[PDB]
Amino acid sequence: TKVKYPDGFRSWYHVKSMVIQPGHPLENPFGGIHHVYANAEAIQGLRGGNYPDGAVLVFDLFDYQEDNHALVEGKRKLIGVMERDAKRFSATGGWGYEGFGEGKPDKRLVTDGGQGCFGCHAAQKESQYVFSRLRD
Amino acid sequence: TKVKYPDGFRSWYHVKSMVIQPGHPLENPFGGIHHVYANAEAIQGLRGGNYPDGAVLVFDLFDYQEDNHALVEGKRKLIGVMERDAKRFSATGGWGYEGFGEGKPDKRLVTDGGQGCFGCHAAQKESQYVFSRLRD
Ligand code: HEC
Ligand code: HEC
Ligand SMILES: [Zn+2]
Ligand SMILES: [Zn+2]
Repeated sequence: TKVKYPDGFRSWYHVKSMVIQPGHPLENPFGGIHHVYANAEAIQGLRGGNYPDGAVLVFDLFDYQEDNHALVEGKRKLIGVMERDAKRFSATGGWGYEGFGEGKPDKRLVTDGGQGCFGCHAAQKESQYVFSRLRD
Repeated sequence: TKVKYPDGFRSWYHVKSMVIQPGHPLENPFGGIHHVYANAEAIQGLRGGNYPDGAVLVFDLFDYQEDNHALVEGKRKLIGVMERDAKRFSATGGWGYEGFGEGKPDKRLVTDGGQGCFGCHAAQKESQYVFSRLRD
């Protein structure tokens, strides 16, 4: 019961983006420009429906470079993945959590069954462990 | 001929993003966090093919707020649109250029037939006048 690498995630629905800069509490390890993506099943859940099993959310994290009052996307640091399965991932609230170093399928990062990821996302119990909100 | 409003662009392919902060040359009016989206026809040109008629690129521009060293997306300021049609938009190199204030269909920003946008995009004549490049 590993989380699947979310192949083709780059062509999913772009939910939102955020920049975390030096100084911010999450600078380590979430510093950079991040983009959130969702497959069709996650949109149902994001829209106010419930999350079908098979819903995947992706946090895509880039380093950035300062270029004359512009922040420009550099190298991918990692992707974080949440994969909905109420039964398979019941231990961390129905979502499996995984990280892939630099987005690579072979650089699995999570060593504790997702407990560490889950400890922070649990703050969002009432929105089903998802921080991002859909926007227009 | 008017550039058509690109309905549904938000569910298109996310090409890339960039932040333009106060002091950048493009600050006025392109300051903020922007995301580039491309329809299926535009992806063909991005991938090295010719841009077919009906290709559409969108520049989606948000204001942002700086909050404890995070940049957080606020309100949409505008979208910029490029619509491909070699015949109808030959005057501006085969792309029609339009701005929609706040992303609303009824707030057209361009008043000079697109020559102002074309004047700068012509620098990238070699790339069919598109600055953005597909990244992974
Ligand atoms: C707090 C200390 C966190 C830890 C540890 C982890 N995550 Fe997280 N995550 C956090 C915030 C504040 C957000 C919202 C970001 C935004 O732009 O709003 C997120 C987001 C995600 C997402 C996108 C879906 C969502 O919940 O908004 C995914 C797919 C995600 N996170 C996965 C993830 C994994 C796999 C983690 C451990 C390796 C992990 N997160 C840790 C806060 C925190
Ligand atoms: C230089 C002074 C510019 C003027 C005037 C206009 N644009 Fe532009 N545009 C510019 C750059 C450097 C970029 C790339 C930004 C990035 O993230 O790399 C853009 C981008 C676009 C896009 C996205 C597709 C692409 O070419 O990368 C669109 C749809 C776009 N611009 C439209 C547009 C319109 C409608 C303009 C006049 C209202 C316009 N642009 C002006 C540089 C400049
Ligand atoms: Zn900083
Ligand atoms: Zn300066």
